[PDB]
Amino acid sequence: GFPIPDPYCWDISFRTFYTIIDDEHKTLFNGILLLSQADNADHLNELRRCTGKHFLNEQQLMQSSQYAGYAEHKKAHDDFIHKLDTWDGDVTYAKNWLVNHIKTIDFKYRGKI
Amino acid sequence: GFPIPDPYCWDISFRTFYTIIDDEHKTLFNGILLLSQADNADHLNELRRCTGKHFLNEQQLMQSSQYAGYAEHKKAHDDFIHKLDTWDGDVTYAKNWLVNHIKTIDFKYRGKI
Amino acid sequence: GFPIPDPYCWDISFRTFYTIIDDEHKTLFNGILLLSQADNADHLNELRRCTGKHFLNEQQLMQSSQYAGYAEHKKAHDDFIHKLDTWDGDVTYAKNWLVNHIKTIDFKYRGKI
Amino acid sequence: GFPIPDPYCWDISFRTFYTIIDDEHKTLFNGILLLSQADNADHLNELRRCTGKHFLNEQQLMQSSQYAGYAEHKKAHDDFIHKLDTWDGDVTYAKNWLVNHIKTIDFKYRGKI
Amino acid sequence: GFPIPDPYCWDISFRTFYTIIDDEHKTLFNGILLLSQADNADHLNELRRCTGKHFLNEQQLMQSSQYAGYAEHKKAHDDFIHKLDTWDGDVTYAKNWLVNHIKTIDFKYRGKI
Amino acid sequence: GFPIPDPYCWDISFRTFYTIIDDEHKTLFNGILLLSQADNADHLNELRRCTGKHFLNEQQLMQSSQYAGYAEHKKAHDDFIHKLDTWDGDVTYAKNWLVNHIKTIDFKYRGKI
Amino acid sequence: GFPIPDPYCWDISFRTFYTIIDDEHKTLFNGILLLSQADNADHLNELRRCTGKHFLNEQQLMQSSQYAGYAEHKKAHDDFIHKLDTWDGDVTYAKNWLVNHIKTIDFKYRGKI
Amino acid sequence: GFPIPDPYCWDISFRTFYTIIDDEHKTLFNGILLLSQADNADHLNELRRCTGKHFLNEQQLMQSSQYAGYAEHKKAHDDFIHKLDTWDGDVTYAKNWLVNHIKTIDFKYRGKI
Repeated sequence: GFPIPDPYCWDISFRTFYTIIDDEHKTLFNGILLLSQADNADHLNELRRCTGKHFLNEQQLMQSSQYAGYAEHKKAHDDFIHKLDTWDGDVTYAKNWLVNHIKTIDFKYRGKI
Repeated sequence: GFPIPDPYCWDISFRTFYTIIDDEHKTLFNGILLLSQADNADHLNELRRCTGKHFLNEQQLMQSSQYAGYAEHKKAHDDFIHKLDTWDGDVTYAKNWLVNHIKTIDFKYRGKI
Repeated sequence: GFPIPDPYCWDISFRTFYTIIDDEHKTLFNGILLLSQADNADHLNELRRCTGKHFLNEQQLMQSSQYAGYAEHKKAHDDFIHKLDTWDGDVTYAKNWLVNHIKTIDFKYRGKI
Repeated sequence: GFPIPDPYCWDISFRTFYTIIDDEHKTLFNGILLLSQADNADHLNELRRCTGKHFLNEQQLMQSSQYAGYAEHKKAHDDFIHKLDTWDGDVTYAKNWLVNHIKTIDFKYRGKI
Repeated sequence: GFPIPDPYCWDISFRTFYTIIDDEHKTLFNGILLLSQADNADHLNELRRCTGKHFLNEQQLMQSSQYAGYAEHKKAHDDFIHKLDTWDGDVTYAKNWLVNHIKTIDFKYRGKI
Repeated sequence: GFPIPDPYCWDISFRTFYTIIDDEHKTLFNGILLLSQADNADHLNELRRCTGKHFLNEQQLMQSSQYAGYAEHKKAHDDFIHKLDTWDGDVTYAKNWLVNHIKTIDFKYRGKI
Repeated sequence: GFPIPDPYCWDISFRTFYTIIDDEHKTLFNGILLLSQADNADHLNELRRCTGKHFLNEQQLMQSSQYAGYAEHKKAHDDFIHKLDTWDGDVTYAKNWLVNHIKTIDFKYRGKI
Repeated sequence: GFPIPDPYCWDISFRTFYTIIDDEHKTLFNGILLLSQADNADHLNELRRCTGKHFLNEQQLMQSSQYAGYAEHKKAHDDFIHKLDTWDGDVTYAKNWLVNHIKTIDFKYRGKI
């Protein structure tokens, strides 16, 4: 159970040490930040695009080293895409989801991929 | 229901703002233009090649961001390839199909991929 | 003196047999056609972007086989960019320039790159 | 004089329509925000890495179409690196620099690369 | 029914005008030539490697433009790999197979891929 | 039945003459060496990552030339990943497995891929 | 003095153990063989294209490991291009040049790149 | 003065957190170890190849973020190549050189590239 940064932006406590990964993460934080300012279609498209792109790249990176925790990781990802495809305006959920996902699921692959 | 450019060439009203996409689109317009001048095998091969190439690239681009409207988009594409594989000389259909596809189906992915 | 297509569009007489080159050429015909319809900034940008890109790609293809005619060919490309960058609205010049360039300068690399 | 976002995060007013460019820009906003929270070595490293990378990638994109404004644009980038490399802690300068750069220097390549 | 070159080497009558394709073809001719000089394991490995590599690349090239005659083309390829995997020393067959395959099946994709 | 190098490091008797392959092999030897010094999680992650990466690359290389002994080779690989995913501390097995795998299974693809 | 193959085709005595290099070499043997059958423009183009390409690729491979013999090796390649570019029809020279080059200059990079 | 591993193999104390860099480093330890077992041509070739390659790759990684320490770092690499190219058999020097280089010069780019 991790703190929710305020303002909702990436900080170095989220570093995975995979610079590509971290840079993509920065875009998810920003995506959620925009929704938190105006829940509209431009903002959701922006978050949705970045999310889909990051999840697939990250998935690719896991596959490249035949990561053993892939399947569970991909299912987490897919659930979240799914929430975005049926967006309900629950910004709070999203803020929480990302913090947790990174600090628990992503942090797990460090050193194995 | 959009106007059919005359001569049948790409114009900036078709811009998707994905330069690779737009450049490929220019080749589909030209492909249909040739058929409209001489319905022969050279012209149809030319259009067919460009169409198959563009549809797959565009499909790839959609997949890279796990675009939610992929499946419907790919089925549209496949139907059209199919018409080209059973070419009937209906140039009018083709002129119409492309204008519409771009301005309705392709324009839909803008900002999401 | 090669004939100037009317409408000013690519035809199979311009084929180089390098599909990537041919698809790019189609974009240069389109760029000149748009300027002939309306000599504005959007149209010139489009043509200028496609030209710079095509010239560099073709240059790279020449370099990959250490093509003996590279220097002279690069100089010809560069002279045309210069014309685009100091654009005077002479569409006639451009229409002629492109037809001639493909049919006499580009046609000379066929089989050598 | 463009408005300085507060919190200092990317918004869609900064859109260039080049998704890769936009995602990188988001990382530069984040880098400046972290320094505004704490002017330390980690934060500066992060910003410096993202900046060097973005500047080189954008430069490459400009080169790929032989963009006529390249030289002047590269010089502007280089002047900012210099500022990062001789960092004096002037966060205000940086916040202004980035907003201005995107909205007047980067916006000028749109449609040309 | 085409002539069998003697010596068994590639000639320009086999040009497909896809330089990558032609260069790979040259290696298949050489592969069969070696077997024709000494039917041993080194020579067959050499032909087998080149064959497998060429067939997959060529297949990839067909897929890139969603070539309509792919399936029939791939099945031809697979039959031949199969003969190589159960090599019987029938060099005559191999000499014949390749000449025919190129001049009938490969020549068919020209202009469509 | 091959000797187990002591110290457990790669030597030129293991050369496959595929430099990429050999360089990756060097990392598997090192991975097993670390486990042999301290059976901990850091060391096993390190070996596991390198193993998964090498097996997939090698598999890719085999596929590129449609290697006939792929299926048997991939099943060997997968069994070993499997032992790593259920690590028992049997370092002896691992030392043996690798020496053998390289000198018997990997040496088999030489000249065919 | 290495023996000149007759027919003038690549054999496994020319193996470098770099499959990409070996496949390219096969194209250079073929190019010289065609010229020995008919000293014309098509044949010379073919050889000249394959040579320029091979020389640049091999050069790149040398550079990737910072090969200490690069300069001298590049100079040898360049001298041969020069001969192709000022072609006098001396097929004998070419047959000798290539055999010697591979067996004494290329063989020296083996194990170093 | 960092401790010299014995046996002379990579350990996790050398981690840079760049997996590609770490895997390459492992090859440099191995190269020096082989020379300590037998100071011959094969061993030196191996080390020299791996070194040239690693130095260039790491250099490229530094350039991709316009790393401010590049020049000085390149000079250090080049001085070592020089030592390998004028090899005197001083294994002691090499063992020390590598440990020191990683732990003080490479460690300085962490977080910046």
